[PDB]
Amino acid sequence: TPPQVLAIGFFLTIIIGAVLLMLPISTTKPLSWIDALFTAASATTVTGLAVVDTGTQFTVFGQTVIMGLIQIGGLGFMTFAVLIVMILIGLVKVLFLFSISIELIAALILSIRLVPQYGWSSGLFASLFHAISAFNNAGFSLWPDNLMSYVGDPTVNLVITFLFITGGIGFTVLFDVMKNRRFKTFSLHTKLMLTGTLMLNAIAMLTVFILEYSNPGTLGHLHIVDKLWASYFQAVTPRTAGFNSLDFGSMREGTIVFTLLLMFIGAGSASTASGIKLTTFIVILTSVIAYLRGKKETVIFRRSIKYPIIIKALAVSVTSLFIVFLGIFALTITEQAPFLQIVFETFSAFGTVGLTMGLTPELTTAGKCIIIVIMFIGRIGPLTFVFSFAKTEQSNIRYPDGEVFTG
Amino acid sequence: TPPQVLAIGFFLTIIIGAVLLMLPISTTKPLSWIDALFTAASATTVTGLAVVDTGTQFTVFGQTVIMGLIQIGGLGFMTFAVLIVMILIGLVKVLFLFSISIELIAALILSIRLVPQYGWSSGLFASLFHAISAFNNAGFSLWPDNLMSYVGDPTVNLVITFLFITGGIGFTVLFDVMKNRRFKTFSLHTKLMLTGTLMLNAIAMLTVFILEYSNPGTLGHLHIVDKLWASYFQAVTPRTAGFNSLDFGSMREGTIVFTLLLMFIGAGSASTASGIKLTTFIVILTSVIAYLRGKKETVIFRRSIKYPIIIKALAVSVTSLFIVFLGIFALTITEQAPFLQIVFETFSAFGTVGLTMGLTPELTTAGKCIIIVIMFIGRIGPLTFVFSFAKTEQSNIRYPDGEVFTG
Amino acid sequence: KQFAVIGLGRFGGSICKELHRMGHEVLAVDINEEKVNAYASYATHAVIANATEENELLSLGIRNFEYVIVAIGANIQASTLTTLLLKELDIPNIWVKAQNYYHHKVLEKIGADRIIHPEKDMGVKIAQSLSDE
Amino acid sequence: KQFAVIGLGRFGGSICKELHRMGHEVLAVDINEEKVNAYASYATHAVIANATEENELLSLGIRNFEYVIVAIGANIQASTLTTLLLKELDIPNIWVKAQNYYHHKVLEKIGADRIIHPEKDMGVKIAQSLSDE
Ligand SMILES: Nc1ncnc2c1ncn2[C@@H]1O[C@H](COP(=O)(O)OP(=O)(O)O)[C@@H](O)[C@H]1O
Ligand SMILES: Nc1ncnc2c1ncn2[C@@H]1O[C@H](COP(=O)(O)OP(=O)(O)O)[C@@H](O)[C@H]1O
Ligand SMILES: [K+]
Ligand SMILES: [K+]
Repeated sequence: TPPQVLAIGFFLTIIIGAVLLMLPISTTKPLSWIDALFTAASATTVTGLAVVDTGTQFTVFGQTVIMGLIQIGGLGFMTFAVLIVMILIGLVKVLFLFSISIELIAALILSIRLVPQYGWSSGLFASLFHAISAFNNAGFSLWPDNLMSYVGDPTVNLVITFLFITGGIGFTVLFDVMKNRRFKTFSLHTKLMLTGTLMLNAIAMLTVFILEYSNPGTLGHLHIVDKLWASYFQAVTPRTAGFNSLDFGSMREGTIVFTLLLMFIGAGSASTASGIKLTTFIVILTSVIAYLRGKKETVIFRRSIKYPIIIKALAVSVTSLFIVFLGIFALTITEQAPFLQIVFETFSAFGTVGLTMGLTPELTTAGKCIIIVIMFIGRIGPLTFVFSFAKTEQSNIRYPDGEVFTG
Repeated sequence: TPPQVLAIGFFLTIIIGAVLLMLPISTTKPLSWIDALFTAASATTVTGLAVVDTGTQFTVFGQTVIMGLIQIGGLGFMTFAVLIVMILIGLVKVLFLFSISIELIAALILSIRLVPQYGWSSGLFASLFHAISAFNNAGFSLWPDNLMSYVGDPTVNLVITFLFITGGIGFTVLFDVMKNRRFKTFSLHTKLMLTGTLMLNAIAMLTVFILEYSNPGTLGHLHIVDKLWASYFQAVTPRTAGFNSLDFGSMREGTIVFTLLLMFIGAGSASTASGIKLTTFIVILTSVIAYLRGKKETVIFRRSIKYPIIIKALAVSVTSLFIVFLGIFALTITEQAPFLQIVFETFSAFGTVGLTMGLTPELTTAGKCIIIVIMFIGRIGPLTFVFSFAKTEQSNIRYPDGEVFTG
Repeated sequence: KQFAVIGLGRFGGSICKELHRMGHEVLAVDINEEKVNAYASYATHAVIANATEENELLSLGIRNFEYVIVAIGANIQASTLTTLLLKELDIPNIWVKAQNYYHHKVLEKIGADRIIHPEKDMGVKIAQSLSDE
Repeated sequence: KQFAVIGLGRFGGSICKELHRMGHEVLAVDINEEKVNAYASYATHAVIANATEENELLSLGIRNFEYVIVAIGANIQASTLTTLLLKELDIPNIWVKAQNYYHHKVLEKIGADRIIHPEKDMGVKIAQSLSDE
């Protein structure tokens, strides 16, 4: 029941949002039942995958509903994620005020750039919509091209990136930074996120820039300053915002393969991001290296990591891969699509990133249903979701040890 | 040094075998330097991937060299794998006599079928070559089509399958079965292999039969009895023999995806197979299920599995996936090939299976070099290989515990 | 065929090994993990459990076993408490190993079907062997 | 600025907390893991190690520290043995907490730079405060 409320709560939000888009006031053109369910699920379980363009399908009221689902879905999980961390509506109001304040000021900054181009009415809703979407790591865009026209605009790149970096790292990291303000006094988790994000983004930015430099489709016909912006944006968006500045369908396969790992590890723990978190990847990576070097314990940042943390990190990783493997297996049988797109779609759906290469619009009815399940499970979390619908019986009997060769 | 000898020993065998095929007596037509190195590496690190057809490239002397490398490579690792298990040339002779005896009688049975068709000289070398190849899980075939002409022949299917099932499970399992002969008295490891193999093969046979039943390319234009043989053969060959009876390039994508997991989990521990072994997959799967069900310990077959076994199983799995991920990433940049073939090639090379879909012949010079490294690392093992070339310093200092959120 | 031995010590371990040789299904339960591992191969089922807790006894399935032997030594309270719990589980036959005369009296009055005194009982049959020799 | 405190107890823990407040780098070493975890945030470096082993002392880098305070209590042999090892590491200043008069004499003769007797030394300054009051 403690983890079952979140699973039921998101289910109620999706169906309420799905039927809210059925009215002949949200969408100009008729929308199928599966697309509305997919759109509501992507907005609630904040992923960003779209089978229909937001601008050309929904009206101002419809886009407001999408904005509401993103804010409710992003904040609903974020508040519960913080509560789960501290346990394992006084606090909700504090997070709501913080989220609204940072999104409001970001919209005002974005308004300086958008309202001179789209107008007072169009430019203010677009700035607010992108401020809400970016902070909650959604990736939804009103424009038909997802931020592809603002590849070289510093105002769009800097403000939006700051939103899903601040909202990507956990709220514990944000609290610890402002409470302590000294790196020596930060917690171990806070030091893992701050150091890990800088290292991971730098490696990702270098990889995208080098591989896509000679690609004519993306990063090739751009100025040297614009190449840096696009490489910087495409390195931080896979985890987990899923905003675009280049066409992922025209990228090199090597960049896509590296993006698969980039969007499977996600970001911060108690935040709007999803996917094995960054700390989980670091804990596993350092634990294995310590074993290879013969170290009896995993030591990082002058601290120690206990076995229950190690096994939990390894348990969520293998469980996540098994779910992704099932999704790829299910989609290959159902969808007659190239394998690389299917793999990219499944990792993006599970990590709630929303990046795609020409596959989400062309999914079949059965294919969309699989993605919705993958998005829902990935957002909730493989460990949290199972506990909701699994019989629990604490064992009290030990057994003799057995020798198993795992070489 | 204890694990470094095996890494150096296989390196010496490959280069000796590579230069042995350079003489103008082994191959009828000239062979490039990279192909000879690839052929020697595939034969020594017993995988079965071939850039050139064995029958149409090498002569009787050349095929004898390949037969020698398979026997030396398969037995060289098998003897050391048994020694590693018992530690963590009296025994070598016992294994050599057992391996020769079972291969010799199998060749005699195969001779009843092959020499009436190919002749006394041709049919006896072919039967001996396939008996050696099958027992050591090689997959090499003298014929241009790898066992594709014997899809419905019970003599070829039964004898060859028995060879890489007996040689696939660990030699400890073989010893325990004949020493005890009662399932109640078998060890925990022996009961995992015997029960796991029957369950895994049955699931694989059902999956291949159902998915490929309507495929015109494979399993479609065959008699109902021949469908059972091909489905049975294609379910047991991925781990790890890599023999063929149907064209994997014309199979459904769903069958290929399931084969990726099938040839990643490989087979038994101290044997001729490679890959995370079965017990490792079972240990991880049961450990995660116990955690999800709230069990304080992993219990299977009325026994208990300790944490060092759990972490070692999880450490080798994540390390193996990271190496496979690097191989796929390296091949995508180097080889301009469809992604599904690249993934299938990397899993097959790492698991030393040798199954391929029209990619091994068309690999570039740089692509072949990557596969050789992948085959060598997979055969040695990620944990064994690292210990050979890693500085070791046993730590004697503990550190205060740190809290890391891995949700 | 259906026997359970509680406490894998010098006396309890000898019963499991001898019964296993004769071809009988024996359940061995002991708090110490080293004892259970040592006798894991000598018993059909080996369990690491505490016999003084009634919740663990039901998990093992002691009520199924017709014969239960309580061979707990050096811990008289555990031996006395275990046999008292077994009578609540309506075990037909309960054989208990006694430590001294006072422990023998307590076990007799709490409903032990048969009380075993290995040091004293061996003397009365060694002496019998002397007369027959 | 460079201080090391060995033994995180009532006396040793108070030194680490007070030095940390003043803004000094303090290394805390203790065998008990609970003590090190409790004082992990109150020390620049917290280490779970045994001070009686000369191999572990070199790993920490005690020779770098100019001031080392041995605040081991209730284990006189560990306190005496630790200070004897520190003199082999040519530590300039070693401050040791004594337990009784006999322990005070032993520490003085084995080369302790300053010997602290918290119960006795506090009395001679409480009495001084009474006269000044
Ligand atoms: N509460 C208990 N439940 C189950 N087994 C117990 C309990 N207390 C003690 N034992 C086991 O009973 C055994 C008694 O052995 P010991 O005291 O050496 O004398 P003996 O070998 O003659 O029985 C110990 O090995 C111990 O593991
Ligand atoms: N060999 C040792 N090395 C390091 N620390 C030790 C060693 N032996 C004891 N200690 C620590 O010294 C501390 C002494 O505390 P205690 O005996 O309560 O008196 P006090 O608090 O007055 O020092 C203990 O908390 C213990 O953890
Ligand atoms: K997203
Ligand atoms: K093979």
